[PDB]
Amino acid sequence: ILGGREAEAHARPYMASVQLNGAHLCGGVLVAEQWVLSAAHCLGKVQVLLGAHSLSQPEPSKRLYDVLRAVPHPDSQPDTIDHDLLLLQLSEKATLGPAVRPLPWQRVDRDVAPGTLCDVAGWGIVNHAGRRPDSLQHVLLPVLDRATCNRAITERLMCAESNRRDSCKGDSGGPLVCGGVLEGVVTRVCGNRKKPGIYTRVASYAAWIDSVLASA
Ligand SMILES: NCc1cccc(Nc2n[nH]c3ncnc(Nc4cccc(O)c4)c23)c1
Repeated sequence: ILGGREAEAHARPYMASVQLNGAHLCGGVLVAEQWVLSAAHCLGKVQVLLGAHSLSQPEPSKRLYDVLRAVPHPDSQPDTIDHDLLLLQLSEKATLGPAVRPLPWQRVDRDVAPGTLCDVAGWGIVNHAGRRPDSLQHVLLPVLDRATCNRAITERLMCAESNRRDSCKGDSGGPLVCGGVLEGVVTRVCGNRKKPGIYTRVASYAAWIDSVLASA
């Protein structure tokens, strides 16, 4: 996250670090006891760290989970920006507590009103030099209407302003949360107002997400 602040420890209990060979790779969001939503482009040994604030310091809620299954969206492809969702099934149901709690997601397929303030969090890089934070960062960003944002922004995507405050490398797959509801997933440039952050609209994929979770 560029232009943000250290988050209050465990105030976003849905927040997940998707890890590759023991290191933070991507953000993710806990959406059921056994399921984490992230970005297909993120995907070697894949695990998910729940209940974390700091990557390095002991916390009673920190737990690392193995991934039984990785389910990219059928239409996802390495070339395109479209359909960039990934569902990760954990090795077991996560232990829920004050610091680990699924986030409900939007299933009514309608845009977030432009100008709405949404919260984006992650352990992605905090400056253009690639400095990686130890602790979770966040920032509030206003939604940008699709017309202004537009060529490439389809009805399955949405934009948020990137004027100094922005998501960046390592924040991919993390949640865009508007009024306590998951609305987007972070999917490029950072901190440049001319290139808004692009986010996948979870409501466009409601049927696919239900269908995968319903295979329990
Ligand atoms: N702001 C939208 C957004 C969302 C998610 C990820 C991203 N960026 C990136 N995703 N992957 C990346 N691999 C390498 N570099 C990247 N950006 C970068 C790195 C150093 C300096 C700088 O100004 C920008 C990114 C950007």
